[PDB]
Amino acid sequence: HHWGYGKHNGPEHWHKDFPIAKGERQSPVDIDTHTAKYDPSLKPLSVSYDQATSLRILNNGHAFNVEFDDSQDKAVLKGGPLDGTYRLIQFHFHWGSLDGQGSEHTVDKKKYAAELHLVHWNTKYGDFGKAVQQPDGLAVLGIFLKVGSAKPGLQKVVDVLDSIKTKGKSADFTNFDPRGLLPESLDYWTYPGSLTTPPLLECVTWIVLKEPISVSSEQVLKFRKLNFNGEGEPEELMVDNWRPAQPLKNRQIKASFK
Ligand SMILES: COc1ccc(CCNC(=O)c2ccc(S(N)(=O)=O)cc2)cc1OC
Ligand SMILES: [Zn+2]
Repeated sequence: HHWGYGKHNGPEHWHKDFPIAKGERQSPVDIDTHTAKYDPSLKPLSVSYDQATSLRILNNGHAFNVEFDDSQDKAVLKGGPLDGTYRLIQFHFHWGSLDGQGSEHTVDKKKYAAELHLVHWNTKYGDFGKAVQQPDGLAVLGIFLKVGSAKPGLQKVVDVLDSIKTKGKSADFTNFDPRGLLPESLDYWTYPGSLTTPPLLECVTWIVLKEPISVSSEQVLKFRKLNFNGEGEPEELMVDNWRPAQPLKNRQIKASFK
């Protein structure tokens, strides 16, 4: 009886094995754009992905991860709310069964079709495993997806998904450039939060871009053909792999833009 997104194992059940699910800085949250405040203390955000080295794509039974070589400083996030350097380790998405849902964060209660998470760890802690024992261990750059025009830079991901249909399947995935998944603007909201999947660890500085990227209907339809189950198990489409918004509690969401 593993955690998942179903009626008997989904987000309303996670707190039994992971009591931090009801903690003080859980993610995602609704971003009330009317209560978020511009923060002039925020430094310019620097997304430096030109030397990224992707390695592999993996269906882990809850999403698919594009993994990077993080053995050296190569693809890093710094600036904004962050102190020091955060190295990219993987990206993944959350998405819906229908175009009107799928994102984890919401913007004035609006759900997007999907949400991209670029996951980074603070190099002052040496390894990802040590980083997830720290309140400032991780930084996740979140990008909303809406359905409209295709995102050309996403197609190479779309086209490998047939090789990782089921849980535990991986494939080589070298030379993928995550710069092709960014929007034009780096305007963002930031707040302190958590992983949005078990173990729900409260280690994350969230940086959520305001401008969504557009993907085509056909691209997100291919996401929805993935499976949560393993090969030769009953087929459960990998859809609606999002956690709903959690209580903001004693947090303030800051805006990078006036
Ligand atoms: C060996 O030590 C660990 C290794 C990994 C983890 C956490 C695994 N989960 C994630 O890395 C992760 C989960 C959700 C996100 S999200 N959806 O918030 O971007 C990002 C990363 C926890 C660990 O320590 C228990
Ligand atoms: Zn995620």
